[PDB]
Amino acid sequence: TRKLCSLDNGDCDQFCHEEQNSVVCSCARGYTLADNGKACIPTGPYPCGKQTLE
Amino acid sequence: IVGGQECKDGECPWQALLINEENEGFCGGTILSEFYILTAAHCLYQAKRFKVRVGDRNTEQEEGGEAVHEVEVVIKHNRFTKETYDFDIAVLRLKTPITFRMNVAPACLPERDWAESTLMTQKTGIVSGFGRTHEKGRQSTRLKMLEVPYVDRNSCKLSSSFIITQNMFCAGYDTKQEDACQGDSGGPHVTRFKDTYFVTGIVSWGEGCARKGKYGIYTKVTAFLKWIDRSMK
Ligand SMILES: CN1CCc2nc(C(=O)N[C@@H]3C[C@@H](C(=O)N(C)C)CC[C@@H]3NC(=O)c3cc4cc(Cl)ccc4[nH]3)sc2C1
Ligand SMILES: [Ca+2]
Ligand SMILES: [Ca+2]
Repeated sequence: TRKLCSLDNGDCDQFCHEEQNSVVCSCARGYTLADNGKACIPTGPYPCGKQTLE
Repeated sequence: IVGGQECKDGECPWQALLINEENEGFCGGTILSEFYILTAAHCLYQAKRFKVRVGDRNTEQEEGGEAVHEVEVVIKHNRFTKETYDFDIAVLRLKTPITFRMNVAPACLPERDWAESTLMTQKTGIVSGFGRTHEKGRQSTRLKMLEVPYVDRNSCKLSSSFIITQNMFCAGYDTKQEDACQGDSGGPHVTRFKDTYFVTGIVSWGEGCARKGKYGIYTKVTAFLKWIDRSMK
């Protein structure tokens, strides 16, 4: 039965790691973890992994 | 790329193209950062001197966003071997930093365990390049992309005439006519996760292109994440 990082990536936008019995989220270089500890916010222009829209 | 679709504006911005002395593309690469291109080791032998073009989608036209960068350092995996194409991975440091802009931007490096558990278990990845549009054909003047299923590792080993090492994985289709092809080699295989694209492979080799019972063979980027880290210092 899927728990933690196996249940929908733990609600993380990007990297999910299981510590003790809890989900810990993190983010690629160039992103900052948001205050909710789950979302990843780009710290600057042209963040990695995003198709360009301008 | 055999099949698939053109990369539309902004869609494949991490694509690099290695160009020889005749300004002709012979291999692909993935933009990792302003200074570093991921490509395949076997691509280094395809030309004595070469540069890296980024921002290009149509080789027949100068659409303004293109830029050529000279290579400063070539960092080839020391265990690369031509006979099996095992450890088929190289990083290039550029002399001048890439300026990110429309059509020019890096793919993300994932963390190993997450990538293996979560990216490489997704249904598909995406491969792209200017390579041949069918086995016997000429290279494409348009950047193409193609969704390719991950392939069960045992099927891949049974499909294959040559050894599939743990530094490789397989993707593509059993009989459907869509695959990477010659000239795409060295280019990206990325996996999307919530609208963010992570590098998961390097185009390495196939037994022809899109043959029935045959798959695309990619370098397994997650086996080399420490090594890429080191190479980028
Ligand atoms: C252990 N070996 C490693 C290298 C290799 N190349 C082989 C080959 O047939 N190559 C072609 C003829 C080869 C050739 O011209 N020879 C005279 C051997 C040149 C390259 C060709 N490569 C491709 O067509 C190619 C590259 C590629 C990449 C991916 Cl991901 C999917 C499909 C795919 N198709 S078979 C083989 C086995
Ligand atoms: Ca062009
Ligand atoms: Ca096939």
